[PDB]
Amino acid sequence: AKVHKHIKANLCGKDADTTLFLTEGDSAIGYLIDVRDKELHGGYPLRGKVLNSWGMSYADMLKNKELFDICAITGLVLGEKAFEEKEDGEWFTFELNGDTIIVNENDEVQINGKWITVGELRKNLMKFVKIDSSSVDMKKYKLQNNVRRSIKSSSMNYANVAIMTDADHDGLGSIYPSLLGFFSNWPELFEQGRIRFVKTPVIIAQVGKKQEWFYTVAEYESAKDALPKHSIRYIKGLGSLEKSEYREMIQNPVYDVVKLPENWKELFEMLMG
Amino acid sequence: AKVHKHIKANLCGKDADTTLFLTEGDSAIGYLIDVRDKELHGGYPLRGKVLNSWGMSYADMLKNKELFDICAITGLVLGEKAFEEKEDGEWFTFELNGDTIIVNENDEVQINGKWITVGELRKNLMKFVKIDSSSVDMKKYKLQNNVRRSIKSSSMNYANVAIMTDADHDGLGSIYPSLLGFFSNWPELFEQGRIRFVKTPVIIAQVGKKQEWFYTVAEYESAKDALPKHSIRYIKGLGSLEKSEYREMIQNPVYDVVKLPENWKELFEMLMG
Amino acid sequence: MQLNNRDLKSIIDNEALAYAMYTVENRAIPNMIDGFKPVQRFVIARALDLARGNKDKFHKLASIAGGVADLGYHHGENSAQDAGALMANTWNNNFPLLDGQGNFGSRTVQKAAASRYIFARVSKNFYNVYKDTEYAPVHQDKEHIPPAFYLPIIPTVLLNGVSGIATGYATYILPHSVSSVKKAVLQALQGKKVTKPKVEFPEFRGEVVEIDGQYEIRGTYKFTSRTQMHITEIPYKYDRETYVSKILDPLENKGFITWDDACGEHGFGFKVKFRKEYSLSDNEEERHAKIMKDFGLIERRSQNITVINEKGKLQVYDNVVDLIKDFVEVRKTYVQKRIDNKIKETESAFRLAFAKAHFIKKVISGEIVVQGKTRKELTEELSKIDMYSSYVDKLVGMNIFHMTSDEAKKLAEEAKAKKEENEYWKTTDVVTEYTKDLEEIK
Amino acid sequence: MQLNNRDLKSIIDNEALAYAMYTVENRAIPNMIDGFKPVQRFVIARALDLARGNKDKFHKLASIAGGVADLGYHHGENSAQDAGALMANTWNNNFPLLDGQGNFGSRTVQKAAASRYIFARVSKNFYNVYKDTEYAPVHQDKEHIPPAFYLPIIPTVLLNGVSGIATGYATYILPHSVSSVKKAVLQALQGKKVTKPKVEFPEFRGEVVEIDGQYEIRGTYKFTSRTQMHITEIPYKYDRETYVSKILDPLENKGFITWDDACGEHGFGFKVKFRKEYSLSDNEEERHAKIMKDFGLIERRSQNITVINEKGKLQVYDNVVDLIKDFVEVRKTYVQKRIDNKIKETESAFRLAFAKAHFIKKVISGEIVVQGKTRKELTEELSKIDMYSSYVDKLVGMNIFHMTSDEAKKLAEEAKAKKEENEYWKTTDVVTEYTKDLEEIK
Repeated sequence: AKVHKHIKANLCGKDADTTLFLTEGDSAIGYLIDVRDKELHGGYPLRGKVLNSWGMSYADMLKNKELFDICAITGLVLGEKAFEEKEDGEWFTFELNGDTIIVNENDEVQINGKWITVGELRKNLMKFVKIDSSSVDMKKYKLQNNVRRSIKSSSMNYANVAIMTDADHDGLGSIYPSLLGFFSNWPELFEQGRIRFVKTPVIIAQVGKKQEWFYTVAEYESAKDALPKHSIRYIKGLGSLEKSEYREMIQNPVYDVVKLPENWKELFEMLMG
Repeated sequence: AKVHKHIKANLCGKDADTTLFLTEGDSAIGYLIDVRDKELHGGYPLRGKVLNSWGMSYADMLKNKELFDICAITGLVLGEKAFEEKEDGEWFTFELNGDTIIVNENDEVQINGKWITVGELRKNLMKFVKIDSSSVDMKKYKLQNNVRRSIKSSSMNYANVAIMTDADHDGLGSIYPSLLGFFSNWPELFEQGRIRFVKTPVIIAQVGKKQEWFYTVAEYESAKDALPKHSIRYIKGLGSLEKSEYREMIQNPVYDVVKLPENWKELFEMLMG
Repeated sequence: MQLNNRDLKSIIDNEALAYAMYTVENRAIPNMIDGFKPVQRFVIARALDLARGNKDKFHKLASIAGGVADLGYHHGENSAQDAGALMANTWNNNFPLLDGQGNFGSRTVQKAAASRYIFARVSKNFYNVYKDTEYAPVHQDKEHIPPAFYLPIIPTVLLNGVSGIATGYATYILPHSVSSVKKAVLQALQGKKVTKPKVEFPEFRGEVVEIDGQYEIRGTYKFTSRTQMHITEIPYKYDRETYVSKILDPLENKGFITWDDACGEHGFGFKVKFRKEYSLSDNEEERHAKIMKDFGLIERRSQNITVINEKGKLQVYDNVVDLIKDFVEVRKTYVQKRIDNKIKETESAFRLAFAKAHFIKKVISGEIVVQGKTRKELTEELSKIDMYSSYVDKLVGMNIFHMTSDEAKKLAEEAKAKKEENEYWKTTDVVTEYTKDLEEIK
Repeated sequence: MQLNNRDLKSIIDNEALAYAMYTVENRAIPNMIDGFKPVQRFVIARALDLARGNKDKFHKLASIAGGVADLGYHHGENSAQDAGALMANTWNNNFPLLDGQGNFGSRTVQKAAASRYIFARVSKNFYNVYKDTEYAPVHQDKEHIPPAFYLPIIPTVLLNGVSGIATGYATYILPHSVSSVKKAVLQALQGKKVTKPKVEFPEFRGEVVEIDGQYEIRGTYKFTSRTQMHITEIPYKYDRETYVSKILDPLENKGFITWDDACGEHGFGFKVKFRKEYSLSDNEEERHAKIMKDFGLIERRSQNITVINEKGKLQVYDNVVDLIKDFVEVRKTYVQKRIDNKIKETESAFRLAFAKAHFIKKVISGEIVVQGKTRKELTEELSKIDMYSSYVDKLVGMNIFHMTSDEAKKLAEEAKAKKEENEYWKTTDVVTEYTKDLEEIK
């Protein structure tokens, strides 16, 4: 049904990519509404701590309001795969930005932030090296963020989810792992490179007219000496970025694309389990 | 039964005067233990807000822990007259410190902080004037705090009740009138002079070695001019007096001996009722 | 020991007049002179306290709200946090006295971020308008370090717009534009006919019209197609969530339109698609009326101007022009206090600077010989002169580079400049000094 | 649009190891050097910069606890309030580092008054012991204003007694007398055999002994008659409520005694009456043992000395003598640091003071003419001289009265005294200056 706090993208469920944001606090969406693309930048505020989802049944998942609202907004149904993989029988390799990439003929490749079909790319006259399926590095193929694994059809309307939280202790022992545990009900979502995390800088410089963004304190220490008359601003939370800084962090973002390894089924027991 | 928080004067229930103090909070009664006379200075700490006793049914008066503990420590049974006045048919009048005092042959008169029987005072060869019973001013007689009204026998083990509460809003809209509302169940106490209040100073000067006490701001403003090199310590609570000041305040107390006018049936309903 | 006779009547009397005194310090009605509610005055005083060192430094909102209790506030730091959050932003305030960095909300979403993330500072608006703070009336309560009220040049209560509810009393004031308020105040200063100030809500692109003494706030709409309309603005008190849930969602469930979100950086906006169920008459005026009725682009607000005067007594006003006429009369006295104290300060500074300059004129040529003496001997030897005696301690405790020729001319010119400033202050009145200071507001 | 491949292992290793860092930054274990838990260090830093202006001024404990969030404390204002209330009293501390005014509890009742009523300030003990606060290590976290640990002259951790519970660790240190600790540190500085400092509980009138490495705290009692006893003291861990409830109330319920309260200003006190049902042995030693068993005047406490050394690492000491030795070795380095920077400061002060003396002499005698010149020309003509190289701003920034003969002689004597101080600092080692500073503590 219709969700109240569901500032929504225009191309929701129209076979085009979206970037539905999952931001803590109803205040942080105040920026998103004014900075959205108005085409693919849906959002849904969520305030609090989502309950531990690794000890309770699927049936009573919908009892929680926020979790059910996320399910309805993103369109996934619990217990079923979020996509339908299309079968393939070809494999190719190529070099991009000095890095070897293993791809399939029915896969999707992102170049400068735009996903292009492999069939279209092969028509652009760029060197593709065909290899046997038995020689395909499965781990390297699954660890590539510029390759999408042959989506055929999808009942899922918001193509990507861009989790975005605070950086202080209200971000560490916080929503971020609980939302990840909830999304873990769908292994295919992560390997597809869909569930993501936006990196809010921790320290922002104020040199000249522009600024410099430091996603870690260690990076700030390492590049401090090359900073002319820099001013220091600790971003210990989402509600500490001005509108312009949020606009830059949204339209030109850095994604912590979370991938789940074969050991995921243990780390969720050791943490929050 | 025994009460844990019942710092108890030695002369409790031994036909001698006591001054049971009802000091708010178990903290501010820490001085009382080190400041008591160890004979007649009992105490009982109270933390919180006593439930309104006006219109409040007797069933849960004892179910309420604090109110039942108060009747336990003071030795009173609700619904029964606390006192027992002895009959008399003689009246006297005399001057004390330049003020005319109306007394009965069976009354008690307090001189220099000690209560002396009228019969014993008559043997001291000081002037007594006998007047008719119809000529006695009842209103003035009931308003005399140096006179006790014909005590025969007392069921209480503590003679007096001195209330000790904070001076700021933590006592204004708090225990201060609620305790009087509870004590009104035995109206004889107020007209006898039993219920009192220890006037906590609000502003203290620090001139020279000794110190000046200002019970309300008006006296402080009036006598500020005559204060050579004076300092201010806003006593907005009982836990702001050092040990020595609390010792002086307990050993040499000043009592606002409350009394019931004929309208006391009404002011307990106009507020807190 | 002393026994009094306080009785019970005085017990309940003092139980009141203290709770009443407790509420009086916490009346939600804004003070007329400065427009600050009691909580807002403490937040502003704390922000000024934190800003003595660096005026442009941004301090945490939690830090700002945690220091009001020491200043005299009694109602916790939550109220100060909320007041600062509502003060710092620009969508809620035509003239915001706190400059904020962080998420202080917008018209679409009016909720600010957590107070520990968002920083706040006193804006250049405050320093351009809030003058003569050192001259403000000292509070009757000595525990109140913030003054009785601040001294803004123009009636900020009409600048930002105030709403409040008290025990048996209510206030509601519409935010009047800054320039119109400045013009009205200037007309009051010159004694001319005072215009009724124009109400202009902040971050509002719609229409405001006054009818029968009530201000009708109207949104703006344009028809994109026969069944599609593009709302460009909505009444002020709607934010996106409540607007949608109270108008768009119930009637969408009722099934006459299929609206969509079009809110952007340019305030509000909603593109609507009309269904066949909804009925649109061909008359332009009737269609306009029904649109502004069902879709709620019209709203009526009534001012109930209750303010607290310079005497601390609660007052009610029929119209804003009387409020301005009283405000200028009250502020004229404080500008006069500034005038007088400035006369005294300028006179003392002129005498001190003249004596300091004359020290150089005596020293350089042949008169005063500091070259070998006893310090107390020198002080006594120069204190016999009447013009030297008054400021001898400052006059002698003076630096070495002052005997150079350039500093000699500098001190002489500074003394002459102080004299011109003195005769300027002596030849000025309230009208000129208030009109001149009523020209930096922008 | 940069995409990383951080996987789930890294995000789960950063979601953890940040909670670990958060709990490390505030741990109940006390530092070895200054003996402060993090909350106590923040409270001390707050009371210090609150006492920067007026040293003797008491501050409301609410302000002291509320100011810690600016400093860097994360666990709110309740923990700071409790730490300050526990640190300001004299019944709990042998060496109180905060002076108190208000109700800070006592041995009889250990609850202090509400934090909005009680005031606290840094005592003369802190300023007497905690020296070289400037030279304390700067914290790794730039957010934390207070230094990593303060620098006491004597190991304050051994004085007041510190207890705590940590995740996987537990500390407990008994209170040592200031005299014994000072003597032990003086022995350790000179390299002698350090005598084990005697534990002396503050405001404690009883007896303390060591049995098989366990400390037994003996209370004292006296028999006034055959069947009545006067308890004069009880072990440290009891207050009136807990002692009565856990000893006399169940024993009254059993019917053995009928106790009476006599505790007053002189600490504890209880008059006890013995009933016929209770049996008392005729033998003095057996009866004494029975009393000390049932009436609970015997308590045994053991020391678990786990403290953070100067490297931020946990270290467990078998006995306090090793703690004293390690602390002396660490503090010797900071005394050497103080020697070095003090040498630097007195050298600079000597050069600058010699420059002032020469300036005054040249000005008064015949050499430097400031009587008509330009400031830049004067600076360049007195700066070409090698001696007045980098002090021209201070050298010309002298005052008028310096030219007189008396202040000329005063500055010459000051320069000579600065030379003497420089020579003394250059010709001393750590032992002498640590010994000299280990003589003002009382």
